[PDB]
Amino acid sequence: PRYLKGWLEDVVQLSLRRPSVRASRQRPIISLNERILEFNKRNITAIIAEYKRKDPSGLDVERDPIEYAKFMERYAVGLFISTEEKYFNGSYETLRKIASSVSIPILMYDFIVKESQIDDAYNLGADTVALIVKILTERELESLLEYARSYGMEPLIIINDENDLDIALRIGARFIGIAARDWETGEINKENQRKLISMIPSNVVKVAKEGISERNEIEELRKLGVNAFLIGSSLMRNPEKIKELIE
Ligand SMILES: *C[C@H](O)[C@@H](O)c1ccc2cc(OC)ccc2c1
Repeated sequence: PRYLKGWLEDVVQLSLRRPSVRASRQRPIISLNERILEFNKRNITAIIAEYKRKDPSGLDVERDPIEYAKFMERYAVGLFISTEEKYFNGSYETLRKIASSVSIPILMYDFIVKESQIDDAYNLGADTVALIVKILTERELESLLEYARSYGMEPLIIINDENDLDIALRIGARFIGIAARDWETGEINKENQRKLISMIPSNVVKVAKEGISERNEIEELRKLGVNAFLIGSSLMRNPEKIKELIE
């Protein structure tokens, strides 16, 4: 990984020590980026819901994961599941359980710095993974992209700033998430998010990551070329809000 500081340095260390999974998945990959493009063709709003119990903002929420996943299977284009333990209160066990219970694409959200974490995602039943430009070098990103693709997964490349964008465009990413929150402070900057979105070619599948609470924001972003919308913890509190967001 890169030279990091603070909580990012910490999670990367936790990721390096985490045991591998030695298990076999029980359904083939279902492509999230392709399902988004299908939704776009059909003029259906494509929302990725998050199952996320904690994050560094101080979020703390509990609920039945299967109840949530089964509800979201009826409305969301896919599910993001946080598996990082210390800051997100996630677990591989929860990923494994949810993946076995629903038939929509599942993105595993963690801090991937080693190939075995991609094996883990695959073996636990995830359909794809996020890769975070801020924790990886250019060379690592290219390596991990290629490795994920060898399993049939197209990772979501997450960017926060223009430096990350420049790298994302060099590495041959096909599916990019543009984050609203600054990694270090948590501050939301929508002017920055929109500028980065405007700089990505239209053939990349673009996901606006967080900063969204209203259908009108989705409509504005869709007009600017965003393909799908990754909503934050507001759905962990009020799942039925998703119905209002999809029209
Ligand atoms: C996708 C990512 O985990 C995002 O949900 C997120 C939530 C909260 C948060 C807080 C920060 O500082 C307080 C920094 C980043 C951050 C990201």
